[PDB]
Amino acid sequence: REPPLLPARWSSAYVSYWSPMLPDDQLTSGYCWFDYERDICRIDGLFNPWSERDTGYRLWMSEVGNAASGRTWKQKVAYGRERTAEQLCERPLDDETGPFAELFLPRDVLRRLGARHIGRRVVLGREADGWRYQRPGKGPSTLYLDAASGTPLRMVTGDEASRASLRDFPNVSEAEIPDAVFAAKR
Amino acid sequence: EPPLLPARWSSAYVSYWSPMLPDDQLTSGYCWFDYERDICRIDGLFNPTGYRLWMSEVGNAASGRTWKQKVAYGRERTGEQLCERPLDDETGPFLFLPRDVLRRLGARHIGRRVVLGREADGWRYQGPSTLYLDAASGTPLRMVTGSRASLRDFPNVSEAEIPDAVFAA
Repeated sequence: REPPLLPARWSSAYVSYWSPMLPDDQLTSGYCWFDYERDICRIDGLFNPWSERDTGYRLWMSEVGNAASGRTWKQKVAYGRERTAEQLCERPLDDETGPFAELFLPRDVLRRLGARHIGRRVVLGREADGWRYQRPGKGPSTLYLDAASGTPLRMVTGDEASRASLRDFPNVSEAEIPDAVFAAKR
Repeated sequence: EPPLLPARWSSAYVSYWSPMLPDDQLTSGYCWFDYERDICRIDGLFNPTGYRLWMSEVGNAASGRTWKQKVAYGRERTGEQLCERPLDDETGPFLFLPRDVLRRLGARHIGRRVVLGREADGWRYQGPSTLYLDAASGTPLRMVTGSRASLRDFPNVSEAEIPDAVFAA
């Protein structure tokens, strides 16, 4: 009845997409690391969603967001289409730094946002508890955790019946994350 | 002689095609290579039926076997939705980049090309395939396999120790 905490540290491959899948929508993958003891996270992957229309390229990014220091660092690579007898050409962008307020998935998100248990469902071939909460003024979210281990399996941001982003975590590990993962330098 | 690859390295990767056809996918994931343990791992949407495949592969050259965890993402109509379905784990015969490729396959130093903002030594060797190494640190920057070719870029190689748990599968 009181939602659980997320694991103290976890990392996983992720798969990121949308419901419904609209023509422009992308299905992407990457890897992410969350260390709530250090209060730092890292996400590496093609950014989803990313407007190629507005920018002229598709972005690959590695972001290290340190909520303890309140700073983020982003390594960025642009992949643009070049008309040729068509090619993709990589173009590194400047690293970007700036402020960082909180981790993308806070360890206590279900407790602090008042999540309710919506039941159990099969997610990624596993028995999962579904925890539904409101992001105030923003919309609903549902986080699916493995029923036995309590590790994240699927984050749904929005409602699947109208428009939601989905992120799946197929191989969560609670192993120690070495300092170097969070070094925040290419 | 050509250089050896780093004893251990891991990196995000971005995979695509040259030329990029309209139905070609741009994908990303993460990979780890530890040649002392003779093992590698690669996690991402597979590049290149009714589904797109995410896979984590742990390829063990000390044993001669690869292990694959697989999740299928198929399209279903209702509009269109992805339907996630795990598949059986799979094993078979079996590194995608061995440590000694350049010196074992008599690679030829073509000039320095700038790859991912870095001066890169191009080493071409026997379709065919070609490996670009950072000319300073010796770390992989781009692998070109194959007039169609698969490209895989490595924007943030780290040479840090890789924990056992990474390869535990």
